[PDB]
Amino acid sequence: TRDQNGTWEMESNENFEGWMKALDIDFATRKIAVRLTQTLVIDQDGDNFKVKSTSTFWNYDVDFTVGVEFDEYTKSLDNRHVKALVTWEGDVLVCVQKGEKENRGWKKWIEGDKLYEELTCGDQVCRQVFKKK
Ligand SMILES: *C/C=C(\C)c1ccc(-c2ccc(N(C)C)s2)cc1
Repeated sequence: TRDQNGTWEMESNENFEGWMKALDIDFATRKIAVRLTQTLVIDQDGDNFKVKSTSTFWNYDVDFTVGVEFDEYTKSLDNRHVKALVTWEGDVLVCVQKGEKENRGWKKWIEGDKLYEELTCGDQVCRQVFKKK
């Protein structure tokens, strides 16, 4: 299924610190952030998405249309400019963020009642699993 609508509550988080380190996020932010449970809110209508990543420590929102490239500032994550594009590879939603960092982006897919996510940067991969609330 390509339907990722929902409020998604984290159940598993692996190598989140490695991904943050690959983005050069400062020590203090990384050490706090690695401890925290996350929520992902996805509002999807056709090709149009609004996505929110939240914890007690951050609230990062992005809107995009599948297949439409967009320039973005990564704001309170790492304050970089990238050229972003979200597409479907089968039923995997794939974001590539072109810019200073190689292999930068994310992937999301549904396995049952769960959303699986990869966050990638450089040679680091963070793997997460969320349950639908
Ligand atoms: C589909 C997933 C998206 C668009 C996403 C996931 C995770 C984040 C963030 C993780 C840490 C953040 N800070 C601001 C510390 S954001 C953003 C976007």
